[PDB]
Amino acid sequence: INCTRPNNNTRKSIRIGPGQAFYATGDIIGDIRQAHCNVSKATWNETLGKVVK
Amino acid sequence: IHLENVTEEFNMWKNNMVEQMHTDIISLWDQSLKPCVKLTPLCVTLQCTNVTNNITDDMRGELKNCSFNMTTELRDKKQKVYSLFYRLDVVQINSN
Amino acid sequence: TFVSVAPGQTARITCGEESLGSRSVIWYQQRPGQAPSLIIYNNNDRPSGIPDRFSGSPGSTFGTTATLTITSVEAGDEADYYCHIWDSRRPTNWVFGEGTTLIVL
Amino acid sequence: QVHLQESGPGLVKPSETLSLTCNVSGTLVRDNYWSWIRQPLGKQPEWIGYVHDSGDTNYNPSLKSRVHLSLDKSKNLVSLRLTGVTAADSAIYYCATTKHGRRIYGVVAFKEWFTYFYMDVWGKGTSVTVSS
Amino acid sequence: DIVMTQSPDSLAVSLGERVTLNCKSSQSLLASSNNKNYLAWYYQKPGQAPKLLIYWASTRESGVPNRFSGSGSGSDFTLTISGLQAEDVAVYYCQQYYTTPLTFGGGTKVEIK
Ligand SMILES: *[C@@H]1O[C@H](CO)[C@@H](O[C@@H]2O[C@H](CO)[C@@H](O[C@@H]3O[C@H](CO[C@H]4O[C@H](CO[C@H]5O[C@H](CO)[C@@H](O)[C@H](O)[C@@H]5O)[C@@H](O)[C@H](O[C@H]5O[C@H](CO)[C@@H](O)[C@H](O)[C@@H]5O)[C@@H]4O)[C@@H](O)[C@H](O[C@H]4O[C@H](CO)[C@@H](O)[C@H](O)[C@@H]4O[C@H]4O[C@H](CO)[C@@H](O)[C@H](O)[C@@H]4O[C@H]4O[C@H](CO)[C@@H](O)[C@H](O)[C@@H]4O)[C@@H]3O)[C@H](O)[C@H]2NC(C)=O)[C@H](O)[C@H]1NC(C)=O
Ligand SMILES: *[C@@H]1O[C@H](CO)[C@@H](O[C@@H]2O[C@H](CO)[C@@H](O[C@@H]3O[C@H](CO)[C@@H](O)[C@H](O[C@H]4O[C@H](CO)[C@@H](O)[C@H](O)[C@@H]4O)[C@@H]3O)[C@H](O)[C@H]2NC(C)=O)[C@H](O)[C@H]1NC(C)=O
Ligand SMILES: *[C@@H]1O[C@H](CO)[C@@H](O[C@@H]2O[C@H](CO)[C@@H](O)[C@H](O)[C@H]2NC(C)=O)[C@H](O)[C@H]1NC(C)=O
Ligand SMILES: *[C@@H]1O[C@H](CO)[C@@H](O[C@@H]2O[C@H](CO)[C@@H](O)[C@H](O)[C@H]2NC(C)=O)[C@H](O)[C@H]1NC(C)=O
Ligand SMILES: *[C@@H]1O[C@H](CO)[C@@H](O[C@@H]2O[C@H](CO)[C@@H](O)[C@H](O)[C@H]2NC(C)=O)[C@H](O)[C@H]1NC(C)=O
Ligand SMILES: *[C@@H]1O[C@H](CO)[C@@H](O[C@@H]2O[C@H](CO)[C@@H](O)[C@H](O)[C@H]2NC(C)=O)[C@H](O)[C@H]1NC(C)=O
Repeated sequence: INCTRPNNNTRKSIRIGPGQAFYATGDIIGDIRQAHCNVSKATWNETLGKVVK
Repeated sequence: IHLENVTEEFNMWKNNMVEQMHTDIISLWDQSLKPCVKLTPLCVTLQCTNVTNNITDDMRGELKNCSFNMTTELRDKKQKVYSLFYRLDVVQINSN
Repeated sequence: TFVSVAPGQTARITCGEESLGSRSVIWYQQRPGQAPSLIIYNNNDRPSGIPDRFSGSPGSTFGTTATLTITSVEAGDEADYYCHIWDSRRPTNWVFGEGTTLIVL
Repeated sequence: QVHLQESGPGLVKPSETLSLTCNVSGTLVRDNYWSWIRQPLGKQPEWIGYVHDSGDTNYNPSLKSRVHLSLDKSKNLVSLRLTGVTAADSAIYYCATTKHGRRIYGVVAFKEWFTYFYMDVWGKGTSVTVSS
Repeated sequence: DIVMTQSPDSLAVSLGERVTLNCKSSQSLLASSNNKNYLAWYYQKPGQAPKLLIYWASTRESGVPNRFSGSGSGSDFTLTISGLQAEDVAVYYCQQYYTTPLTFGGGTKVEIK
């Protein structure tokens, strides 16, 4: 299985207090795409046949 | 090492040491958080607008661009800073 | 907006906002007194009828400006260029990009 | 060989529905998409809108209420109708055949693609010169 | 069980110069009680019954001259030759005798190039 977030993010530091840092999201560099995963169709059908067997 | 001519009955369901591993991984998950930072000053009113994007009215943006007052390192001055959050992490409190 | 080089030289013509997502820039040119003519319809493609060396920008690049690289210019190419970008993040631009003219020596 | 042929009044009176028709040259009105594009004097053009049969009726968000693009398939012409001519409407107007495409940057099943539109041919012109 | 994996499959060299061979184990064979380690390096000729070369993972057998050296402890082991002979160019083996089942190595067939 392959899994990805293709969005290129920018970590931005925000100073809360003395020695206190909050790491927020800055810019979305590029396209706004949806995170997803891939499995192989054929081997998943194969393993489902095995588990039904 | 292998043991010859021996037979023991096992049971993974009434087994111990899955209880021990569950308790130890929970407690060890907790113990790596005591040096970390509490978000006490971040529970604050978030003025959230949509992310800069071609908005489709049928679908929804899964990111909100939220600006808020943040306390600075000085206890006198506060600043205005923005961030990006997901829909699943913010809720609207009841125009503006 | 003008680009003044000798006829037969290199020229670039930038037009519009810096890129945000995956663009699809479309370039036109305006002859005076006539309706326009397309020159570029994809990021770096060209149709039949217009010759080469209208080298567009790669519109799959983030945080850049849509150029129009024209090497070996001539007086027959003299028109008013127009970018018309299709940014994936920004919405549909119904007006074209501003008139980026060309004069030749 | 494909060109175009506009037709309109030329001398334009305000507070009046405006009309334009676009003749064809070889290419019939049924097949391809259509578009109207206006341009003032010394300005960048303003694409009025693309129209076609079967629901392809997407217009400019500048107007949205006072323009009507359609065809004339009995005569093999294209029709534009306008409402409320003002001083900004003094511009030369163009018909065009447009075409489309796809620009893909992610998973196609996640609707991560958009359609561009390009006008490869262009019209000849009709001047909407407002005068009262 | 315990997997004994020899790292090369063959080694065709010239005669006279030294070589070296390795056997990795899937399990640390170093007996903590005896502080001594469990490899049998064997030598099988073509069509012959094998013989021991190295016992206790380091010590040569009687009848074997000084030109062999079993070396290394822990999990990865090395048989280093100092001078190749014509009597030596056949298959070597590594064996764990730490547990049942007694598993051998793959067998590195050393011949003359
Ligand atoms: C999990 O699984 C899912 C699916 O199961 C995966 O999801 C997939 O994810 C990938 C990447 O994340 C997506 O890829 C994009 O695909 C589009 C569409 O590709 C097709 O269309 C292209 C253009 O079509 C034209 O040509 C074809 C001929 O093939 C013709 O039939 C058609 O009518 C039209 O005329 C084709 O080029 C492309 O073919 C390419 O790939 C083939 C693969 O084997 C190969 O055989 C071909 O020879 C060719 O190499 C395919 O048919 C792509 O267009 C897109 O690529 C652009 O966008 C990215 C991001 O913006 C950019 O980085 C790329 O560089 C590229 O941008 C160039 O091309 C644009 C085309 O207009 C151009 O506008 C740009 O300016 C830029 O142009 C520059 O380079 C080109 C040459 O590349 C040059 O000509 C220019 O001058 C300029 O220099 C992406 O690759 C999939 O869509 C998506 N979904 C599916 C169903 O696959 C997911 O990734 C998996 N996840 C994991 C973790 O595994
Ligand atoms: C930015 O996002 C906007 C979304 O707001 C997006 O606009 C959409 O563009 C497409 C074409 O570019 C418009 O047309 C659609 O195209 C498909 C393909 O032919 C048609 O099948 C659609 O018809 C259906 O929907 C109609 C109603 O819209 C129905 O009348 C019809 O019977 C079909 O059910 C449709 O015509 C699409 O309408 C707009 N969206 C809106 C809301 O107007 C734009 O392309 C994006 N731009 C960029 C650069 O990303
Ligand atoms: C999951 O990702 C791996 C890469 O980590 C893919 O394996 C590659 O597949 C391509 C062919 O599609 C080969 O050319 C590469 O050599 C492979 N690389 C590796 C490291 O194996 C795999 O195909 C992906 N599977 C799915 C279902 O997307
Ligand atoms: C999130 O919103 C902030 C505003 O709170 C945006 O920041 C401004 O962006 C404009 C457009 O370029 C600039 O002119 C301003 O100077 C920016 N202000 C600050 C304080 O940075 C920001 O661009 C938005 N980001 C996203 C991803 O939507
Ligand atoms: C900004 O986000 C708001 C939501 O807080 C959008 O308002 C509604 O969004 C849904 C789906 O995005 C649409 O179906 C509704 O029609 C929207 N409401 C209205 C009154 O239009 C809003 O559209 C987003 N965009 C802008 C530009 O404000
Ligand atoms: C950040 O703090 C400022 C100042 O405390 C807030 O701005 C005030 O907002 C209220 C409500 O709209 C107004 O009545 C005040 O006049 C504003 N004061 C100033 C100085 O502008 C602001 O709402 C806070 N949050 C953000 C996101 O900026």
